Amino acid sequence: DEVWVVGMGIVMSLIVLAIVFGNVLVITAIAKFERLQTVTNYFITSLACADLVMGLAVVPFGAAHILMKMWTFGNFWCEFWTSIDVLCVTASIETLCVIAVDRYFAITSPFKYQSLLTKNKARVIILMVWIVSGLTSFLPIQMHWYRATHQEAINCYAEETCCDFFTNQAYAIASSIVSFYVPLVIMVFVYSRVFQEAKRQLADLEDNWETLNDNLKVIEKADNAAQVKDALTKMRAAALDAQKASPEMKDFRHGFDILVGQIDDALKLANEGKVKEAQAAAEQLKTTRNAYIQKYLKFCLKEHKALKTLGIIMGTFTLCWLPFFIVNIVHVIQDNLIRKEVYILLNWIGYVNSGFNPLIYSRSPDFRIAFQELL
Ligand SMILES: COc1ccc(CC(C)(C)NC[C@H](O)c2cc(O)cc3c2OCC(=O)N3)cc1
Repeated sequence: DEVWVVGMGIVMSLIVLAIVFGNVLVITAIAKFERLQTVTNYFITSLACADLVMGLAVVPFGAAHILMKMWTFGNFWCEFWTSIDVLCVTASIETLCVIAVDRYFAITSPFKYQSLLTKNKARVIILMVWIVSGLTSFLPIQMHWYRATHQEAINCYAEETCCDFFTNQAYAIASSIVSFYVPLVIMVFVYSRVFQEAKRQLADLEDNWETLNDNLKVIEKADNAAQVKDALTKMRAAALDAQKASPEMKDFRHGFDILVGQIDDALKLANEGKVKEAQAAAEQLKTTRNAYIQKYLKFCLKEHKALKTLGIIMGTFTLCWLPFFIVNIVHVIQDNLIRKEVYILLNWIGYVNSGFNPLIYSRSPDFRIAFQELL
């Protein structure tokens, strides 16, 4: 009855408002605030602008299509709205793939990251992704490569009020497979590699710092200056290697200058035949170890949290769009065992994940503070 129509309309309008508000908040936070113009944040901007465009151009239109039960904007605008929908979905998934690739760098080769990857390069690659998505969406649709041979589709291609998405056995596969799965597979593999490599860079920081913790304890349990020499020299090598071992490393690099001097102060006292007060000189090493192990816990957790947050973004996008593409694949291999409403339901879950991205960004402290300061 009309009660269900009104309830659906109000909840879907709330969905529209949430999506638009979150996406414009993300765009404003990136554009205005001076601390939110990193190369990754440009890709976040691309994802948010794709989400905002999808919202404005699709969600009210799809709502009208499923509430009025018939399209009321013409065949051209129907073919344009479907093109926008496919374009925005492909742009979102490909932008997530590019985000994963970007996080493959700056975790593997930051030296090549902050050298040849700048804001201009980020803009170029973002426009390249958008052009590829626009091609693969508009062209097969605009030049009518998706037209279905089944007669009611031909009726709706000239009905001027029927906007049912009927596709042949080619656009279904050669669209779902490519647009979702290829960026999906690439992004999943690349981000799994990113997570494994992050678990490895942290491990490398540790093993190097693990021996510094160990050789610190043996200093107190020492009789003469012979072993404090062995402990301090290798510890100096560990400190130098740790100094040799990205953004926010400015604090990291500067601290090691203080660190290395401490061993030289202790080692020189050790290199005199006198150890009892060089024992006391190594006591300050605990203060340094406690002060920077704190800094590293903090930065690693901020990095682990940021990596998880991008991981939560990719995971929620996958979990909200995979059912739709799965039922698309299994729907066209056979003769329509899936009702349209279930198809619409899963497609609209994929629609409504668009507002999930700003919420997940709010998990990161920086984006949360930026959004709070905007509001
Ligand atoms: C009642 O009739 C209709 C009318 C409209 C719609 C919405 C639709 C336009 C299908 N949304 C498109 C969807 O987002 C999508 C995205 C993508 O990247 C690739 C593909 C894709 O559709 C299926 C495909 O074969 N490819 C659903 C039912």
